Amino acid sequence: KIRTLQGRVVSDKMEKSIVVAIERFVKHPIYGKFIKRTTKLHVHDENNECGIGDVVEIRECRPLSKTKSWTLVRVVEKAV
Amino acid sequence: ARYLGPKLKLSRREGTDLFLKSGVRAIDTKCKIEQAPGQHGARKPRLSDYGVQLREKQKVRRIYGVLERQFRNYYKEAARLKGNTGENLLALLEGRLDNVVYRMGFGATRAEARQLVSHKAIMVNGRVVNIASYQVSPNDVVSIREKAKKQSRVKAALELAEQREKPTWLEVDAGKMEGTFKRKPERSDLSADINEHLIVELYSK
Amino acid sequence: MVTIRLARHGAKKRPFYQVVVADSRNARNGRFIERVGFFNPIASEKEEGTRLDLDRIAHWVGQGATISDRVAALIKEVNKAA
Amino acid sequence: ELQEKLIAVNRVSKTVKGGRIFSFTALTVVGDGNGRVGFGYGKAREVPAAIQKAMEKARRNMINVALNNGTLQHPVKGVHTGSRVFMQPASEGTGIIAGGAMRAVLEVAGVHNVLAKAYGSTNPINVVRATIDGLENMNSPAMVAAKRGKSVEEIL
Amino acid sequence: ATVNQLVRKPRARKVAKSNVPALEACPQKRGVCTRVYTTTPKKPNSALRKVCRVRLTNGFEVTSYIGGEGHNLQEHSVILIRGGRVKDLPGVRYHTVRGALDCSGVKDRKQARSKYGVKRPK
Amino acid sequence: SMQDPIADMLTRIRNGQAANKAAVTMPSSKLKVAIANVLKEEGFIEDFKVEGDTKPELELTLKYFQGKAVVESIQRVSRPGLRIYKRKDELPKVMAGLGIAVVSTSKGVMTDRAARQAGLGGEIICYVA
RNA sequence: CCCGCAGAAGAAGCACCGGCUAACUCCGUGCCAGCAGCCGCGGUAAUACGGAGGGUGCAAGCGUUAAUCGGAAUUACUGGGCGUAAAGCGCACGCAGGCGGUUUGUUAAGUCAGAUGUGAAAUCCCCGGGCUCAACCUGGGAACUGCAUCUGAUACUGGCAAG
RNA sequence: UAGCUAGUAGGUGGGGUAACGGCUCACCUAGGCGACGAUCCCUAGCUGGUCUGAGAGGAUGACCAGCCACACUGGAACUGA
Ligand SMILES: [Mg+2]
Ligand SMILES: [Mg+2]
Ligand SMILES: [Mg+2]
Ligand SMILES: [Mg+2]
Ligand SMILES: [Mg+2]
Ligand SMILES: [Mg+2]
Ligand SMILES: [Mg+2]
Ligand SMILES: [Mg+2]
Ligand SMILES: [Mg+2]
Ligand SMILES: [Mg+2]
Ligand SMILES: [Mg+2]
Ligand SMILES: [Mg+2]
Ligand SMILES: [Mg+2]
Ligand SMILES: [Mg+2]
Ligand SMILES: [Mg+2]
Ligand SMILES: [Mg+2]
Ligand SMILES: [Mg+2]
Ligand SMILES: [Mg+2]
Ligand SMILES: [Mg+2]
Ligand SMILES: [Mg+2]
Ligand SMILES: [Mg+2]
Ligand SMILES: [Mg+2]
Ligand SMILES: [Mg+2]
Ligand SMILES: [Mg+2]
Ligand SMILES: [Mg+2]
Ligand SMILES: [Mg+2]
Ligand SMILES: [Mg+2]
Ligand SMILES: [Mg+2]
Ligand SMILES: [Mg+2]
Ligand SMILES: [Mg+2]
Ligand SMILES: [Mg+2]
Ligand SMILES: [Mg+2]
Repeated sequence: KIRTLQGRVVSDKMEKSIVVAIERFVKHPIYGKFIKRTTKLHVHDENNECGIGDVVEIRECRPLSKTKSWTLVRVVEKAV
Repeated sequence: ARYLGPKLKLSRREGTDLFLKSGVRAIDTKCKIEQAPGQHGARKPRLSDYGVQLREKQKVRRIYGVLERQFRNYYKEAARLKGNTGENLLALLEGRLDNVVYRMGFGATRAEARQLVSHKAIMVNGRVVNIASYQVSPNDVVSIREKAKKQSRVKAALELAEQREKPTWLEVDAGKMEGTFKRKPERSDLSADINEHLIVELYSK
Repeated sequence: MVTIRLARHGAKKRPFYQVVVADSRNARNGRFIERVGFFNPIASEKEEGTRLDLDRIAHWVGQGATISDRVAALIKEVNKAA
Repeated sequence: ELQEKLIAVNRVSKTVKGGRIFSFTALTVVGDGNGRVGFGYGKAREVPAAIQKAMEKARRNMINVALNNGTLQHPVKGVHTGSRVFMQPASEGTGIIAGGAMRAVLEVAGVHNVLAKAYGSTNPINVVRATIDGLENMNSPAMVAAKRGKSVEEIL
Repeated sequence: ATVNQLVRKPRARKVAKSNVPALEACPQKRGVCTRVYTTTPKKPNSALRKVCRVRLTNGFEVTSYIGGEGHNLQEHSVILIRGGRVKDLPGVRYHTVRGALDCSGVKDRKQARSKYGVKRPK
Repeated sequence: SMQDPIADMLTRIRNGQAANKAAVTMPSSKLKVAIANVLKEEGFIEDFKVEGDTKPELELTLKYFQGKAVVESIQRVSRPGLRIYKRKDELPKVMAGLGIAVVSTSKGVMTDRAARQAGLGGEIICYVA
């Protein structure tokens, strides 16, 4: 078991790379309402396997570029 | 740090006898105890809620001879301590060393007792204690040292105390001039004229 | 290096030393790795005054920690008393 | 044993052809110290008469209050038009922590340990009315047991 | 009011301006009397109230009341000003301190001497 | 739109008690039935009866004692605009323990006291006094 | 720190007293001089100005000024409101967003439970201990409402599938 | 203050670092950030804590301790773990 996060692929244009929103459903500090917050992450994906809209599991790793410190581990729900 | 003014003046203002005199001579003979001090004594204005609370607090402070900052500290300590706050405050005040000396009878007044304590006449557990605010604890022996044991004031004070009502919470030996502070007094043990509740409200405005 | 030394605490003329493990570079009362005892030089009779967690000290020494001269003296005293 | 105390005395005026007519209103509150409290609002041309009228009114139309060991039965809110009032039971020795009018009403009622606050308007008559209403509505565990058709032990 | 609305745009604390901004959160400040004059009070009062328009060390040109009966002030007279308005001079927000630099203590005062910079008589 | 059926049910109960209605009917749901069951157990209503197959109707029989309503107050707490969840140490005591608080836990809808006894928190549906 | 020496000897002021707010009189002035935190006071009987006597409150300090929170439910999450007091867009349509009737299955994201790790020391609080007492120092606890990971529960909310 | 960015975003390969890395360079791709506030402007050392408050909050960051930055102003490296 390794630490990993799931997220929808917000973009897949930059080659070998995808952007993966990691929406978390946090509670508001004061008002107590539960707000959908988002976390964009530049994820490395070799072979350009991922599509846009694709759900994808990712893990943290040594930084591969200026913005890219995550790698994909497995794709799920990769329908179009 | 001490009130150095007229004492029957304070008593008259309060209404009660605060025991600021030895009690050889009656307060009615020493002053117009009924009438309040000053030009406008022969008048009793209707007292506000704040006023009554303040008067009670003043009475207690005068009785023991504690200035306000010290009194406030006492109140805070009492509040912090578990149980009833007014009761705790009364207990602390009683616990004071000058007060215990007075109760035992090594002084006609608390002013006299305080003087003795300051001047190093009083030993607590065979150790000369000098502070009047010193909290005496249960099972504490408190004694006149020999140099003050020859004092005619001390022996006179003892006689007066014998006349007075003896406290249940102390045990005192007149020949030895030593008393054991067995326990801190309970509210039923202290005087009923004191309305500690007013004081609690005042310091919890 | 890591050392075991006294840190001065208390009031003026009434020192109370906390025995602490700390990187020697750090200031006397500053950053420290572990607090492994205390020492009270004005402590009266019928008071403990000294207390060194000897096991921890042994562990740190094993790791390679130097010991202040005063702390060493304290250790000796503790051993004799016990 | 019917302890009574006057909260507020207020001078009010009427205007007539001649000039102004002054009169006094007295808001008093009586209570037996075991649960019963009642307030009264008297009006007369002079203060003592007004107070007497108020006292008579208060002495009549009292209301019973479920007190648990000299304290409230549960935290209760109360409103009366501007005066919205909150009052909460507190540990023995807390004393009455309550405003003016509120303190009076509670004390005569017989509550020895309460934490109160008056929100909204603090107009004595309305605030007293609010407090009495709140105290009246406050039910006890025997009452809740009766309502729900259980024993008091099942509810606790 | 709606929780969503609050989340969107939370509640603004009511930023209270100071009523003595020339002090600039200082308890007092020094200045030089640009001009010393008397002025008329507001509609429930009649007087000739003594006041001095003063340039402060920090640039501000304020107006300052001069309390006490009589004063030894004139142009180019270095004074200390403190907080406090004359409710009845409109726009006067500061008092001079009697018993400071150029300002003298009040003459022949026996009461509130501390308020008017007067030393204790024998 | 109807956006809160539990709230609607609570409101119906309140209005029925106000208006001295003997019974109150509403579209049945499983959550509603569970809440109703809890209410019956605690004794704030006399009975409930689900009736129908295609679109079933819950019929609650309301409870009166001395001419006045048994359910003195009944407020929704968690609601779609603002969900409320509490932990076992944070579970509320309604009317200082006299009234009950309906809590949806992992082990089904139960009163606050029951939930506390079990040792788990959940969605605080409503207070009832 | 202790012992001795002499002698009440060397040691009390500051503010206030119309209401809020504990404490009142006389004289002087006469909308002047002045006061004032608010409301107000003073135009010839001023408990409000100034002096005196008397009193009240603090006391080696006492007032004033500045500053923050409180009271202030006066930005209202707890905890406000919008017919006439300030406040419903002139009316609609509609994207983002917020919310979502009813049943079953599934997931376990929110939620809940347990554990583990961490949450420096000081500080705060509790029971003790040491300075003659206190302040102050100090032993041990409690707390640090948090965050992370793992293992569960699945009623509710979310996702997915069929109705 | 609604658009900002060309080493800019990503890739391949060299170089460089004690170390990963547009850190740097050549080429390729045309990306990347942004109404969950980018960019721009004003203010500010951060925290344990401190004051206040029943709490939730509000204000604050002297002293003591942890972290950071600076050393007349602006750049630069050398020595060295
Ligand atoms: Mg002092
Ligand atoms: Mg403004
Ligand atoms: Mg006037
Ligand atoms: Mg008065
Ligand atoms: Mg004055
Ligand atoms: Mg005259
Ligand atoms: Mg006169
Ligand atoms: Mg006045
Ligand atoms: Mg006067
Ligand atoms: Mg507020
Ligand atoms: Mg309003
Ligand atoms: Mg309008
Ligand atoms: Mg309209
Ligand atoms: Mg639904
Ligand atoms: Mg949706
Ligand atoms: Mg989960
Ligand atoms: Mg700590
Ligand atoms: Mg001790
Ligand atoms: Mg589900
Ligand atoms: Mg579902
Ligand atoms: Mg490279
Ligand atoms: Mg290379
Ligand atoms: Mg700066
Ligand atoms: Mg800085
Ligand atoms: Mg508050
Ligand atoms: Mg500094
Ligand atoms: Mg540097
Ligand atoms: Mg330098
Ligand atoms: Mg310089
Ligand atoms: Mg340089
Ligand atoms: Mg070297
Ligand atoms: Mg080198």
